[PDB]
Amino acid sequence: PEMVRGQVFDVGPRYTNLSYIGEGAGMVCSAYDNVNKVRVAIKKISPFEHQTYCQRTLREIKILLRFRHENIIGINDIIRAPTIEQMKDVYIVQDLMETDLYKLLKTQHLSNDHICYFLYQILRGLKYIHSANVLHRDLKPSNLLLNTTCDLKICDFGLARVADPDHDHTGFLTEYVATRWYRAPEIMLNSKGYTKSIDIWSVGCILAEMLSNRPIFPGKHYLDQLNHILGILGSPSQEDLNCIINLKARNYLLSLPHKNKVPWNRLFPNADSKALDLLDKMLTFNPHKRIEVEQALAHPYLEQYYDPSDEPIAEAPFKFLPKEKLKELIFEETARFQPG
Repeated sequence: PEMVRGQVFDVGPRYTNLSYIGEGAGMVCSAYDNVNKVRVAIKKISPFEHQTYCQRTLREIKILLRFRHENIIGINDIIRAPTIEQMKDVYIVQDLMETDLYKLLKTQHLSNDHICYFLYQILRGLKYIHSANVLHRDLKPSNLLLNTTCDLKICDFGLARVADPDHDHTGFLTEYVATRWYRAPEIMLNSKGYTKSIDIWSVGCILAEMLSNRPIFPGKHYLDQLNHILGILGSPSQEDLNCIINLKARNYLLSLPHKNKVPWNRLFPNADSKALDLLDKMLTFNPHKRIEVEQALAHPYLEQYYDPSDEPIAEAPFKFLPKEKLKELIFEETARFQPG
């Protein structure tokens, strides 16, 4: 059994020369693949004690194995014990990606051509995810992986769900799991984050962050996230308020001092005007009025890239429980990788 930091990282004999990386979810390391002759990334997952983490591990593995797209991280291999009883960890092998958009934005100015290109690839991947009736629900720069030629792949489907717009309504101040700064305004008001518009918001936030290297709405707590949003978009219109039937959420918005829109061209003076037109459409307060992924692809900003015949959709969309049974399902889901 190979060791890294005095812990089992048991992956051989296909994957040799381990270098440590981090502590993502369990721990992460790189390694040399001996069948394909490329180095790879390997995540150790240990979820069998908790039914919640079984559900998340199973959801991510099921989704990633269903999906096949250039702009979504694939699972190359899964390593685990030959029996349920001996299975204590799972190792997920993926393409080694030299960096991510979070890291890149910490030290690199992005040219307008890079921003355009990254945005295109994000939306191309998202078109596919949405076409499978899946919501990612945690899009943010650290979940966008990049290699040295700037190919981009969406990762981390741990919070992803099958779309469920008929059951999206909730009361005011409902607790939310996904990363605060990329949460759409409606999450804090009346939304469980079960519609596609939740992801387009996050993409809008990422576009803004790409332009300035700084998060656009860095809220310090749950309702501060909404005050950051309204300080730029301005107070919602009566029409957009009329769409919020929940009284607590409506009265909260009514209680706030009036705030006027900050023009995008003042926040981002060096930005391409077409980039700002698209940004405005993704960062729209009203989720029903917010641009759809396909409309965003078709926007003049992306005209150099847009090619719907080369923007594939999912062949097999996702149409629609104790940890003991989920361990069996994870074991089952990962069976295809066993020597055979």
